Amino acid sequence: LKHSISDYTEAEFLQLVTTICNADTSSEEELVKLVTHFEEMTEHPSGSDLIYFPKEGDDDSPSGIVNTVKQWRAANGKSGFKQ
Amino acid sequence: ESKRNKPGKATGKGKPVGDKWLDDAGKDSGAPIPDRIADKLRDKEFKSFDDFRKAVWEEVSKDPELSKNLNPSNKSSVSKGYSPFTPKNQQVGGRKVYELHHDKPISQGGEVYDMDNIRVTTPKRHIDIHRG
Ligand SMILES: [Zn+2]
Repeated sequence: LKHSISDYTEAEFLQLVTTICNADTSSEEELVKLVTHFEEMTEHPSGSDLIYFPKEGDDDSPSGIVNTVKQWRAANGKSGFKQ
Repeated sequence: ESKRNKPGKATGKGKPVGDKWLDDAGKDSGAPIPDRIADKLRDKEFKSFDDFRKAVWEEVSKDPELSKNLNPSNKSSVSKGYSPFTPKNQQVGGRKVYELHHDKPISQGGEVYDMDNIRVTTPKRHIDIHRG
């Protein structure tokens, strides 16, 4: 499903992040929509900076971004992935 | 309906830029079009300003001095001819990517495709410019 992180398995979330990182869309509008969705799901204070403006030494590969999100949500009282 | 949607050829010199090129986009009147980009686009015909915009970002993707300052995700975006995302603190609502600004406005007789009349801005800076 699409409404919250808890509706995504980790693998499904990695799929979303991979699509974003590769700009695998038919328009700039579609990519902006996905990035907005990502920011809304994660609730991370860095927003789209997780994807585009990583902190020095952070892993900005798709699997790196998923790990950053997973760890932050776990450490900050937020619900995790489905399953 | 709109002047920016009429065909024209690109002209103008642009300016030398460095690694901080896109950092300049959030300040003053925005960053110049790089001289290297102007060399590639001069005398090409464009159907609309949007087609010109696509061409700028495609050339950025191919230029190793400009592209090296984009992360892998922003590289993928400009490779499609999309505008790259700005830092979060420079976005405003649904405006999240760098915006091309005409220094002398088109509505006041500014040139549509003269690169010396064009600047790269963040959404935050572009909105503030138009509000004075
Ligand atoms: Zn403008």
